[PDB]
Amino acid sequence: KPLVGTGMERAVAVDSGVTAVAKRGGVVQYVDASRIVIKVNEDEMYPGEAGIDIYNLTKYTRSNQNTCINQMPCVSLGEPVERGDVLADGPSTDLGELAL
Amino acid sequence: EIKELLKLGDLPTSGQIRLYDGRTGEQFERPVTVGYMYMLKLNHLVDDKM
Amino acid sequence: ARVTVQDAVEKIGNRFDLVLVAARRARQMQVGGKDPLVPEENDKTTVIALREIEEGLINNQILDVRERQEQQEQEAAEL
Amino acid sequence: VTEFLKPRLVDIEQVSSTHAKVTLEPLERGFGHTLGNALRRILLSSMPGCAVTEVEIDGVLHEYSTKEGVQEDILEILLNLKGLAVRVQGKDEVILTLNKSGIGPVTAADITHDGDVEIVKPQHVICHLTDENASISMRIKVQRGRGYVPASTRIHSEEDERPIGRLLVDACYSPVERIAYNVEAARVEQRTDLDKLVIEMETNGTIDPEEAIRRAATILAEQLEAFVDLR
Amino acid sequence: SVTEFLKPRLVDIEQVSSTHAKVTLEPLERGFGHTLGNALRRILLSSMPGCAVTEVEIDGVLHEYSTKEGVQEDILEILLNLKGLAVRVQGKDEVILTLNKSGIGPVTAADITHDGDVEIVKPQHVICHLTDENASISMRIKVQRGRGYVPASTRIGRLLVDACYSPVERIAYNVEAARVEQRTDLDKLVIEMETNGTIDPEEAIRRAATILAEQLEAFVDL
Amino acid sequence: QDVVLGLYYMTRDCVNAKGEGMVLTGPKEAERLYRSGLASLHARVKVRIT
Amino acid sequence: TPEEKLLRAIFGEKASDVKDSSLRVPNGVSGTVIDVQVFTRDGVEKDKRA
Amino acid sequence: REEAVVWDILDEVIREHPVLLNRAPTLHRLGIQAFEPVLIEGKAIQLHPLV
Repeated sequence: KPLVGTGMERAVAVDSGVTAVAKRGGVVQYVDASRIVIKVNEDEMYPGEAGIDIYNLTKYTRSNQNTCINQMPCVSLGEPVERGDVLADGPSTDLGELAL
Repeated sequence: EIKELLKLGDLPTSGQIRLYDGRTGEQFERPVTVGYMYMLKLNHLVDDKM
Repeated sequence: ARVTVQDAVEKIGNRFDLVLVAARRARQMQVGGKDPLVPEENDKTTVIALREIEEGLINNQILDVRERQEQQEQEAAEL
Repeated sequence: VTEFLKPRLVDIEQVSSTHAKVTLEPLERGFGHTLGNALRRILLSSMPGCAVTEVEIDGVLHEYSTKEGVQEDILEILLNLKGLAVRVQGKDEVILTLNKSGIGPVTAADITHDGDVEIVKPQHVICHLTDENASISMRIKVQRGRGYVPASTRIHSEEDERPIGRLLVDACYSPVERIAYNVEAARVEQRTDLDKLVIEMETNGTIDPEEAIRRAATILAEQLEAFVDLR
Repeated sequence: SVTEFLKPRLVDIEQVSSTHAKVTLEPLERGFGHTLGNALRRILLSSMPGCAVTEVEIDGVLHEYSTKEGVQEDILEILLNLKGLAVRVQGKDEVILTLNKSGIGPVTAADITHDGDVEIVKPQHVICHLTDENASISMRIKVQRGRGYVPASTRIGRLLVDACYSPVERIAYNVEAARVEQRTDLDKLVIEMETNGTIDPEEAIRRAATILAEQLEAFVDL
Repeated sequence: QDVVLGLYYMTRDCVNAKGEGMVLTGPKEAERLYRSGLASLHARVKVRIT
Repeated sequence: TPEEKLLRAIFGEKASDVKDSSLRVPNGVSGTVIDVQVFTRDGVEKDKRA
Repeated sequence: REEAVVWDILDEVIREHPVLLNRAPTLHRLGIQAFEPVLIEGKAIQLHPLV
């Protein structure tokens, strides 16, 4: 992360699709270098639904520039997440902040 | 505000400290601006150019 | 070695003529069987030729009389 | 005038496991900085230490991959093992083994106990297992050396590396993290122009401070023989 | 192994003068050019012992900005000429040379009254010039043993001279690249040294290295 | 750039710089005094120059 | 060529009916193979790797 | 194979052999100058500051 930023870093990192952002809030049920499994809160569940969000992370693929696109989970196991929280960092993001 | 935050971290509010030469051990004769800048590695790598 | 070529330009008064004389002498040393007139201190034939030119041992007139001497000598040395 | 007072190692103030303060006393005028910078430049570049140089994780072929049940990529595990601080007694190469199952952090305290190997920070996290049926098993090759040897220097030096799946780690062997030195005035009986030299020394915990001062002074004295003789 | 270091194999001493040499050590382990060069430069500059003119007392002179009749230079340049006077004292730590001269011509170091314990390195060293055949220059030159350079501003009839105790007149070092057969980042240390003539430059380098290696004797694992 | 700044800083004079007003036997003495820390680079001084 | 024809008459080495057209790592590039994809046409038989 | 002897051969073939260094745009003739090469270990050409 930048020690001196401007505050647009979170906006840039989230509004690009490089991160995995929580669609619904919940609890991290299973985190792993290649996937995050969120048990959605009962408040955000639709009726007739498992209530489980699965985020499959992009691992070591090449960009148009032959750089590496790799997603790493920010969350730990059992950690509560809210909607819109960054769950995995993309290339050049650090905890959801753009880190160039 | 930068100088107030330098003061809070017990640093000179001038931003400039006394540096020593690694090769001779003697002071550079003036205080030097030392700090932290955010550096970026651009995609103009010399492996691709040579 | 050779850093500055200025001392050879004074002898052969041109920089353009110097290149020609020095390349003639350097080719004599490189592909001809000619040995340097100066101690070859791990130099290439271009630098040896320049060091001979800067000592007055080689110029266009010296190269000319040397080739005429060799030519008349070897055209005369057969029956 | 022609005879100098020679320093002696007076005091070692071990502030921490990884931070020490060595005092050299008494020093003549000007020798505090001479010895200080020579010893700093040698302590900072020339000290020997053990570094992880190779890892074989059981199921992995390259570091750009993920193990199932482990929260970190293999590349991040190798970066965590690069900073593993080991002191090996009586060898110049050892192979440690780490087997660990179940949910929790895999730390350096989980490396199996070798007799001639000491882990100085056992709380050093290597990875996290996030699955109860997950398990990790690796063979970590610790090696003694000097300086910084990247793996790029070490790939095609033959090394009989037929196994795909043996991952090379860049080896930073120097145990010394930071050297500072300060030349204070000494309190000797008669004289007032005598100095003392305090060397503040941050290490990774895997070298004794007095041993490192002895070693740096030995390196100086062996480099000075070419000038003492000067033929 | 990890305790064995690259020690120099090519020691090239180029003697530019009787008192000016260029020593070259190659190869050194990377970074040891600056370590060894700066340690030796610093000892040669500040800690080398020797003898030097510390003060002189001239008859008609009471302070440095006075003048003497018959001598060409002022007393400032007489003190400057005595500052560069090289001297070797064998048995004592303090001697007082006496210089009496009258007439016309240079008052060289050969005119200094010969003491047994004292040796003048350069007897053709000009101290002053007498100009009118009636003036006499007579002075008492205090030669004292010390180490390094000790200026007179730190030490304040007699006129203090900056005491150039150490025999080194110039010490410079230069670290360039050296390569050994698939090792390419090594050092090569070139030491350009000039002494004042009391000792030759290679002996002064050996003496500085001996001073440092004797400082280190309490920590070296013999 | 760097060369003219170093040569300018070297050839400038301070008023009360350390070692002001001494008399030097030559440029080698000036270098000895600067390197041993006894005179400042800007000390206005009197040097015997040939 | 007649000279290499004699060369192969002396040492009896047959000439290759195929030329090496392999895919090589570009020079200066040193990496790790992390993925291999084989796309085979319909009617072509997949090798053991595919 | 880059045997150890081809580096000695290379150090003696470049010895007195200049190379021309050119920066575009070559606005005047000092945009091409000849230099004696010193073999370095990087991938970048080391230019003298004064030129």
